[PDB]
Amino acid sequence: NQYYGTGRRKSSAARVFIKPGNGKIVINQRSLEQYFGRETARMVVRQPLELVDMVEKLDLYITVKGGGISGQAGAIRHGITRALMEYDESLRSELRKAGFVTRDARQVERKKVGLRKARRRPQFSKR
Amino acid sequence: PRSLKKGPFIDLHLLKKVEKAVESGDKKPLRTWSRRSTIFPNMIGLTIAVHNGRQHVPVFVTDEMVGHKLGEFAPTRTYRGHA
Amino acid sequence: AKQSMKAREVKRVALADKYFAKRAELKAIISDVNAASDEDRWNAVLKLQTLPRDSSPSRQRNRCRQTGRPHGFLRKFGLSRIKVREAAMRGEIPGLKKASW
Amino acid sequence: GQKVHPNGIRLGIVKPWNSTWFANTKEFADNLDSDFKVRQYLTKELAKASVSRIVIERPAKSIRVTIHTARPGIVIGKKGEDVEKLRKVVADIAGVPAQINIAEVRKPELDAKLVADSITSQLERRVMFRRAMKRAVQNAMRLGAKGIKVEVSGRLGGAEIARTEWYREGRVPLHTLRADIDYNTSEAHTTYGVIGVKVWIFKGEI
Amino acid sequence: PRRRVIGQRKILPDPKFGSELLAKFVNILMVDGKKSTAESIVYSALETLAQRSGKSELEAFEVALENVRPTVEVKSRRVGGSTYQVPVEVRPVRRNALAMRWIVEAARKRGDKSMALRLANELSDAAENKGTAVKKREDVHRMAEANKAFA
Amino acid sequence: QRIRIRLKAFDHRLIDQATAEIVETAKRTGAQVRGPIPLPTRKERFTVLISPHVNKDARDQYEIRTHLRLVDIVEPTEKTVDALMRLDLAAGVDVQISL
RNA sequence: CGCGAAGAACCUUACCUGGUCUUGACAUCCACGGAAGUUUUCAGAGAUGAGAAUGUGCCUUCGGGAACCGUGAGACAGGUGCUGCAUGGCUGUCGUCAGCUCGUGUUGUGAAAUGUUGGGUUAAGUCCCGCAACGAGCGCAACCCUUAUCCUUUGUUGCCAGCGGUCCGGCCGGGAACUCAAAGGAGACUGCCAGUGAUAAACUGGAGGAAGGUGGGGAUGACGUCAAGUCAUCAUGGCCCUUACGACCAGGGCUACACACGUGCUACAAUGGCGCAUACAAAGAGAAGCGACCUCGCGAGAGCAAGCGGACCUCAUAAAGUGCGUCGUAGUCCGGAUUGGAGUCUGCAACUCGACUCCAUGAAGUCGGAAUCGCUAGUAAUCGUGGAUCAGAAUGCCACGGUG
RNA sequence: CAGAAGUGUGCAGC
Ligand SMILES: [K+]
Ligand SMILES: [K+]
Ligand SMILES: [K+]
Ligand SMILES: [K+]
Ligand SMILES: [K+]
Ligand SMILES: [Mg+2]
Ligand SMILES: [Mg+2]
Ligand SMILES: [Mg+2]
Ligand SMILES: [Mg+2]
Ligand SMILES: [Mg+2]
Ligand SMILES: [Mg+2]
Ligand SMILES: [Mg+2]
Ligand SMILES: [Mg+2]
Ligand SMILES: [Mg+2]
Ligand SMILES: [Mg+2]
Ligand SMILES: [Mg+2]
Ligand SMILES: [Mg+2]
Ligand SMILES: [Mg+2]
Ligand SMILES: [Mg+2]
Ligand SMILES: [Mg+2]
Ligand SMILES: [Mg+2]
Ligand SMILES: [Mg+2]
Ligand SMILES: [Mg+2]
Ligand SMILES: [Mg+2]
Repeated sequence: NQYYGTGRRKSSAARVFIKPGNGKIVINQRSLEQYFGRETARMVVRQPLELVDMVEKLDLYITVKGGGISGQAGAIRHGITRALMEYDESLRSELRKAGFVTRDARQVERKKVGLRKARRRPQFSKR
Repeated sequence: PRSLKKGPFIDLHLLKKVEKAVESGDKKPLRTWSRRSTIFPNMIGLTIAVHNGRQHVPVFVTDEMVGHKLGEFAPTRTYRGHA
Repeated sequence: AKQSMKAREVKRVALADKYFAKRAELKAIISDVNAASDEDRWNAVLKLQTLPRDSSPSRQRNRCRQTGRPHGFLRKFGLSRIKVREAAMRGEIPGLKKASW
Repeated sequence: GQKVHPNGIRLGIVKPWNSTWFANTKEFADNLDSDFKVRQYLTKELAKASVSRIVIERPAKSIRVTIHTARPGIVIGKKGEDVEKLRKVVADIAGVPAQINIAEVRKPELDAKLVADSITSQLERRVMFRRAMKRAVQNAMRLGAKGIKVEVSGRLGGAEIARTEWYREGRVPLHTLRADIDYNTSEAHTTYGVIGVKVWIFKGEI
Repeated sequence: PRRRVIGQRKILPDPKFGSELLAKFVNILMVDGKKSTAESIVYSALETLAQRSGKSELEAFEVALENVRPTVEVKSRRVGGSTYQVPVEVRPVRRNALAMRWIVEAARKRGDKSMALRLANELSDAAENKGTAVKKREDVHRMAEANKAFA
Repeated sequence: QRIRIRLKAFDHRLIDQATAEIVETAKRTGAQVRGPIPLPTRKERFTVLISPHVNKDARDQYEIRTHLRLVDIVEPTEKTVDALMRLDLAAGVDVQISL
């Protein structure tokens, strides 16, 4: 049966199902290499399975929604790490050291009245 | 410019006067405030005293003027150098 | 606002309902018409200019209901930014309260 | 500097709204306008009947108005003959059929609106403002407020230059959102002009 | 800051060569957050430098950076009525930061037909102990030794 | 056929007790009910300058939250639809019904 | 100094020229005659004048009364006229700085002092010891909203793990798993463990956890200073006008142009321009509305017309990006001001003075003197999207998400 | 090590 993890990052959310199998990865019915064109995403999606050293022993089915490229990549990494901790809880102490278990909370800071941006203040002049 | 679907614009209260002025032969200059009215061909050879905000300015309708608005010939602001 | 401005505005609002709300056909059906003869369209164009000018809805200012202020009007409430806040903090508006996020 | 209006910041936390009805944007403004008209009328009408508060509710395409007053018998009228006039004129103003309810404010000395109006009336009676303020504070405290403060502003005593004068007793924690701070304002139209009276009454937290 | 001291933010190593130093270099060459553009430029420059040098990419980059990292810098020190330039032993992390900044800003102002090629040329010159990044390092050392009297 | 009720209010507790009354009276009347669904809370934001003059940067920001609830009567027998027509609610609730 | 103004073609409008009225455009009272009103003409720029053609609510306890209209006399209306240095209310600022005070006691002839100072500590008059002080109040902190983790409940208009069907479309039967919607609850407390410290308060490091020391952000602004801002939002004392500083109307102006300054937008290019293909958002609005599909047009748009008071329909194919080609350091295939020509749309009406589309034209500008400004992390930078005001009319303002 | 000047005149808080 499927082992499950929800993960999320910025506005992106991902559902990850993992199962024993020959290393297949599918995201939104697309190959990893087809869905992501940027090497950073292709690396971060592997990072946890690389460190666990199971890339050739597990396969996973993923769907991901919301946010852009890196948001979804991080959301997938987070879901993968949760699901594989459900698969083998003994790995948690390792993943804690890897830093993946922390749900990255850096949301976008809302604009504030009187400021052009989150913090960019208008140009000031003495006179 | 006005949508080509609608055709050019003239004020009725001006047209009623253009009519009798053409019948009379522009016997006297036709005062008007309809600066927005278009110059129609029937107006050629008339003199219209178009309001400018404080005076009526005589415009003599030359054939070249057709299709312009009357107000284009009555400047509204006075400038003559700063010094 | 000067009381005359209030009388003038309500006069315009009333007058607009006596004509264009009914005779809008004259423009929307005829002066805008393509399927019909240009002579009728021309006659309608000329006729529309005979309606009292203040009957056009485009001439309504849309003032604040409680003080007649023209600027800073809010269409949800019918009030200026001033009177809306005065009523708001006194709790006269049935669901409005200060936001935070 | 300036302070937030202490009622509005507490709306929904501890203070309820004085109007309660749901409306779509189409009729919202007309409801708000007719509510304003009825409030203005009732305030002008009952000016001596110590009306503390007016709550307007619009159920079932009807209006019902609850009036909180420290002098109910004057508002009701003998045999209720007066509420008939109020409800009929309110039905005229709102157009929808009207119902009126009246509620006693048992202790007007603990009501910021009635205290503010009392001080205002006394000022227009040419009472010394110090005495009016002191009397108000002392009565509120002896009747069991957890605290009070009062303020009066502008051309006090006909002075040529305006002042603000304020007096405080007990505890009055305006930054505490749990605090049920009652608050109100009134204005005295003396021969010298407008004197502004503000009243805060603290009745305990939560 | 005057109250705090800050712990360093977590960096991610370069995905192709595994180097945090190359990651910092990319982050310095990056403009407007166009990370992937900078990555492409850096990879092209490194591969062309590699084939020029007969070296691995990181090896050529390291030997270039060795030639430009400064050993000392000049710092303004206040005295009760004067200010003196005084040489200070710059620490290694700031050495790397300075060397990368100097390489990047030197390349940026070259005339060559593309940023990747400008960069490759500047790294070659640096490895060859020549050019603008090296003269920058040099004159920094000159100034330090000229101020050595106050150290 | 089903009947479907949408409740709107400016108070989630008032809307809550309204839905509770609906569900309890309906099931007491033998209705089959598919339970109250919370639809997304449409909210309006306003910004106003609070000075009578100038001071463009001095502003207050306000919101109105409209709470929604959906409930479906999936077997509306005559007595159930009658009872649901008989209920009255506080004016803070708008009830809109469909068949 | 993109400030009131969250939006000046008419209106707005308060200004100018001219034309008009005088108990008045807006209110109450009083007397007289009439329902109100509708359809229509001739004058005039229009205001306003004239004149025709049409029309009777409710008791009438019949005298009229209820609306509205006109007329007529006075009280009176009206004033965006002056005083913000006569005021209320509201707002800016020092400043979200950590301060500011009072009761009783005590000290001093007294103004006053102590407390509130001292040793540590904190974001903090935060906390602990000491001390003629002992207590308290307004401030700090907390309560409030939002965000980062989990759990219960409900499960359509939202979802699709696992099952049958499939036209390959969650689209079908179906499931309530998952995302999500949103009501309720849990969690963070220096709570736990070493070390330092004055057997103190608290500091350093560690465990666990989604989060660690105010976890991030917002709201919240003490006593008071600046005779700070507003009599033009409004209210108001005093003063001034009352055939005019009041009222109606058309046209014009607020959009001028020798110049000087502030805040922004677009650029000077290759970390780029152009062309073709193709990925990944959030948050809002919609009935005098948002407007699909389809047909027509190079385009702005036009015709027809579905749906939606909306987790359903429309606004609406996000752009940066990724792949491929081309340009070759050029005042250029950079830049797109200016100006001619032809059009669309809103509107009684785009001359003064709107927006946008097409064709053509193709300035200055090659990183900016003295000087000066913002920002400490999902920040700066950079790229798109929405909304209010609004018939039409953002490079401004208020919000959202992507890369970072 | 250098760094000068700031017109006259008023009114509440008893
Ligand atoms: K003031
Ligand atoms: K004392
Ligand atoms: K005044
Ligand atoms: K601009
Ligand atoms: K618009
Ligand atoms: Mg400034
Ligand atoms: Mg308008
Ligand atoms: Mg600004
Ligand atoms: Mg004008
Ligand atoms: Mg002034
Ligand atoms: Mg002190
Ligand atoms: Mg101390
Ligand atoms: Mg304290
Ligand atoms: Mg002490
Ligand atoms: Mg606080
Ligand atoms: Mg002043
Ligand atoms: Mg003025
Ligand atoms: Mg005018
Ligand atoms: Mg202007
Ligand atoms: Mg060049
Ligand atoms: Mg900071
Ligand atoms: Mg952003
Ligand atoms: Mg001198
Ligand atoms: Mg002096």
